[PDB]
Amino acid sequence: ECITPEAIFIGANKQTQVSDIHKVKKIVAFGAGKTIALWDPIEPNNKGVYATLKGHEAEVTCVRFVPDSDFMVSASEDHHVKIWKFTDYSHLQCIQTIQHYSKTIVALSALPSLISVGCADGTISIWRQNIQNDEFGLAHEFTIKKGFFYPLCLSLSKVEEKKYLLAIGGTNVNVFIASFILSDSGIEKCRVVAELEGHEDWVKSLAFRHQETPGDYLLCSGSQDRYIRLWRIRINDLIDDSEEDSKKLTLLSNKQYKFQIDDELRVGINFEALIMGHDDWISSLQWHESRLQLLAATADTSLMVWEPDETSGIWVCSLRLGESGGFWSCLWFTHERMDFFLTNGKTGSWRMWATKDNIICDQRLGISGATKDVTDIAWSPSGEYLLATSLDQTTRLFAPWIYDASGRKREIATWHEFSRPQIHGYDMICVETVTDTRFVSGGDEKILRSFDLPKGVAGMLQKFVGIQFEEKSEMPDSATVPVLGLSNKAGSLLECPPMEDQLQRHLLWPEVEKLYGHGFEITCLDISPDQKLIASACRSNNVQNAVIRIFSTENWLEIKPALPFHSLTITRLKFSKDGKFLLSVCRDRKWALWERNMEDNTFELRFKNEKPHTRIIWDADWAPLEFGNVFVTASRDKTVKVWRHQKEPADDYVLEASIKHTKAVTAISIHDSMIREKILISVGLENGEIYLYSYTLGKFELITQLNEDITPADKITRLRWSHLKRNGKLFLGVGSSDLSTRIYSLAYE
Amino acid sequence: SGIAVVAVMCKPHRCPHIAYTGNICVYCPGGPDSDFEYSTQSYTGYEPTSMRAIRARYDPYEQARGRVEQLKQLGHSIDKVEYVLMGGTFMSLPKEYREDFIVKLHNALSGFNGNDIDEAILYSQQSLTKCVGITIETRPDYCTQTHLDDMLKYGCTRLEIGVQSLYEDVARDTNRGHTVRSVCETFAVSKDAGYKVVSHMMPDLPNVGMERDIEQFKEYFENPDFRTDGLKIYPTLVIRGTGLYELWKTGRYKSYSANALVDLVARILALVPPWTRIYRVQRDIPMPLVTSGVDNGNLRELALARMKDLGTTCRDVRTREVGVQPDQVELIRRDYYANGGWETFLSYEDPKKDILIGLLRLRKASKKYTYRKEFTSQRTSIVRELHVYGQHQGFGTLLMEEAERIAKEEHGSEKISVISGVGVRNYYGKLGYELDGPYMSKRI
Ligand SMILES: C[C@H]1O[C@@H](n2cnc3c(N)ncnc32)[C@H](O)[C@@H]1O
Ligand code: SF4
Repeated sequence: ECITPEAIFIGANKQTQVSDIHKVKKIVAFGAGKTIALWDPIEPNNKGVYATLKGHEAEVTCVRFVPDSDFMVSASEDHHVKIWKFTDYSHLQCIQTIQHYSKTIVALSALPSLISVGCADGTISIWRQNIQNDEFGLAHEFTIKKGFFYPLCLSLSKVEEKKYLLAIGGTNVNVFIASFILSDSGIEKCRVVAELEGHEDWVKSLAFRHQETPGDYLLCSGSQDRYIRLWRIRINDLIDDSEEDSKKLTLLSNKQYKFQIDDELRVGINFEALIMGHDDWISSLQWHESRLQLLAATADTSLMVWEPDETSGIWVCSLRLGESGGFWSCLWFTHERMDFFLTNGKTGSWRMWATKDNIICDQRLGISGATKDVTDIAWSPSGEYLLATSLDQTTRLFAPWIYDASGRKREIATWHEFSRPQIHGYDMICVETVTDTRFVSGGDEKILRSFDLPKGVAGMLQKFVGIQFEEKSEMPDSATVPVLGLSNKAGSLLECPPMEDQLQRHLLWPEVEKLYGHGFEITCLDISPDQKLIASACRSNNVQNAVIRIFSTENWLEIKPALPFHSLTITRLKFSKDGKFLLSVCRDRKWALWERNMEDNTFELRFKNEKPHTRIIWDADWAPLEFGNVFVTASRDKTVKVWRHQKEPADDYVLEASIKHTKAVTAISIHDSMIREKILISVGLENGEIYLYSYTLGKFELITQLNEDITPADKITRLRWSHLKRNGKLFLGVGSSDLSTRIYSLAYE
Repeated sequence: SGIAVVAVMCKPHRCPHIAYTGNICVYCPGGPDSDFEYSTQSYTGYEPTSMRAIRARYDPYEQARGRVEQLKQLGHSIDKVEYVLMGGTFMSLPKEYREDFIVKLHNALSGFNGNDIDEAILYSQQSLTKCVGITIETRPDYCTQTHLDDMLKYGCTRLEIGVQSLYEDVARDTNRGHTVRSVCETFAVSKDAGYKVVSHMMPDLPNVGMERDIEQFKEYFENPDFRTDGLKIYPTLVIRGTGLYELWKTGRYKSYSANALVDLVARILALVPPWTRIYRVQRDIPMPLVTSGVDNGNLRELALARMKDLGTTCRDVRTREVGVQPDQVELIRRDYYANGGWETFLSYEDPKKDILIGLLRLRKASKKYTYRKEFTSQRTSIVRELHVYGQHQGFGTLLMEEAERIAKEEHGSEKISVISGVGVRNYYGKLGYELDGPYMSKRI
């Protein structure tokens, strides 16, 4: 249709198996909150995250692609196991949801036409694909030890016709290996046959290597004692017979486990190698598709490749790279001649590295996002960037990448992160921009902050985005972190948007002024159109503190009087499209309005009301001066009402029309200009639907509903249109409670 | 070896008695409504624990993990760690923040990654770096039946209450927010739930003179209402932005000279009974911040030297252990009545060298109290801690052999129950005990 998804900014979770990768097509699917995000790391553009997948009502824990098929199995903390399938080429849909186990899922693995589920009460299950449909029936479940054994990770492979081997691990110092034979209906002879000792702490990760030599392959067993012990599994007629009268002093640690599966397939499992190091706990393990390397990720932000070198025999660290937190998951793939190194940290951001022939590694443009909820959105006053703040102590800067390092327009413009202005520890409730160089923010704190844009960002916003900044010899450079306090201190030739380590420390903005006055934590704020007065309101439940405080942005002090109207806590402030009026929208189901003195900056209560809506009211926005003195108000009672200044009896505003929706509407916006004597209004409600309307004097018109595949998955926090118009397209800024920040385009003549 | 003490601080917040009183405590420094930058309540930001918290930005998974592995870069070789929470009024925080806080305290030892409080403690039970207890400090109006069983789910075993005065006028005039007859009633429901109750006391408060301090602490151990298992002596320090700073400014409050204060605490330790311990004699505040009050930071040894030439030996259970070899030991017990129940204090002692080997607490469950479901279907007796220092090995199994024989015969009980922490739940499973909720009990 007309709308097009442009930018998805979602941040990964902190589990050790959030991610997998498809083999033929190269798509990275990582769990991120309640959704399952999809990302393509190889393309001439970068494009960021292109799609998310809905359905879970808790955070996603395990994501695994079924090898050599069109499926994908997922797991979460809502006790459910969902199965996905490709529909055309790069999108998926659920076809089965498991309603079992009554507990969360902690481990997961996959084979062709067979998966395996581990859950947090000591139960290890096996699911099997049947004929004639894509349905997974239950085959067998068991328990190692009832009250004492709790799983962490699972893997399984095949030997030669139908016989499989599964490797259980968790919560103790040993590794459990089972076996089961397949059949036409289900499985049978499922029992535990091995018990692998050697470790000192828990076993966090273990994986099988592919069977390169027929009848001989390896086994990695990483653990929480910083060690990465290996194993080696052989086959029939290659057992390395021992214990004969000419014995070899077998060194009972290498005691060469041995069992039978049924009668005709018997194996031998011995100890191979043992590696120290890693400086801390290790998270994830990966093998290679063809060669004989091994990837390991640790909990001290490190990532190193292990390789058996010649003329020594023993394992040695060949390629090590990485520059607190930790790396949780990691992946490998080769594209044409080189292989890529990608991983994630505690900020929900994907680091990426390229190298040639395992010698020279260099950076590569990765994607990022938030880890907790997104609260507020503020576009630039010229409209080429927007400041998306979140609930995880961060604030972002999202902007397009149009001009490259040379200066040519790229044939597709993509969205990335350029700056991360503040890292200081609060929940960052609200934010609003004043200029292209200054903005005013505020979190759960009794004061407000004010930051200035630095020169190191002004150089690259002018280069890569292509926007003009004049009078640049004044604002300072950028600092790193507040170490002697909490306020930010003062403190080229790039060819790309920056990497993650520059975003963490080398791109914060200096603070110019810290202004006092409220005494409680801030809810919302808004600034006048003439950039002269800032207004704010704090959280309370009392009439004594429900006061709008107005600060002049020159001397950063208070304006003398108070504004004592509301009772509980004000949820929305906006000035008009001129500077004449000022409405307030509160949690006490009523609104107020305040007019300006225009020479003393004093306010007076003029137009009040006491029962506009049934339930409480959330959001409000004004209409342009080409349309009239009009503002709209949404509310918890699943309705939205548009009101106009008319004065036949007296000077007051009265409602014109309304709609009733299905759920409670939480965010509304009006585009700053009109299209052929019609204004554009977009609404958003409490579980992820976004409607956009056209309105003309008491008559609405449902243009279209956004499709369910590209909408947010939780409640809408804000909606703001962009001021700029490029290529005949508009821009909407969407922020929701599914950890995501979205930007939609809309062409409409 | 020993026990590793890892101290964490929660989010900087406001006490909950600022609303209906109008302000916080008179002597309390710091907090959000102060001039110290980004500091927790009752702290200044210049403490070695409070400087690790600000650099961590109060993230519980990263604050605890940086502290644990720091102590094994020095080389303490830790395998038994006991958490303690401090700062603010942790149980006044919202419910969806408190449970997620405690979950990531357990994940820094086990390695499990999840958010369910009912499942994180099960993974933490078979941990190898194990937690022997969590100390959570609170106010006496936050120990109701709704809050005491939330601490049982969290893994808490010891809790600390700021009493700080036994007079009614002092708890009113310092804007403390409760009554002293209310804290002696919530001690009874806490000790019958199975907690090690430790209280805080503060000498040199306003309007309590020199002589009233010594009958304050004589009453504290003679009255069967209080008789707790621990104390933290916290003498009053005047800080910059506090409420009593203006009383120091206008000349309406003056402090003790540092010759009468060390004489006072040389008499307070003389009355300490052998079943309680003195954790602190003063708190870690850097002396450039303090204006009046305690001069130096060596009040512990100056108090032990002042009672050397008085003939009186401090018989404290923090002082009377190995830190000198026993070569022999006797078995004695002590019996006292504390706030509704019959407490007993079994220990292994040497009366000559005055040194302790092990100790144990046990309580008959009363009838006016004990709301818990597991302690109502029959008459039960509660063992509250076991604490053995360091053949010198079988002192644990002797104290459990004797506390069980004394429960069937002299208490007349049908079930004995332990309040063991999560990491030490497996030491009792070998001795025939079985888990039922927070407790590790057994039918007699
Ligand atoms: C949180 C703990 O801090 C102690 N506390 C609070 N204020 C002071 C002070 N000025 N001096 C000493 N201790 C203090 C309280 O007694 C409480 O037990
Ligand atoms: S004393 Fe305890 S309660 Fe009174 S203010 Fe200081 S911290 Fe809050």
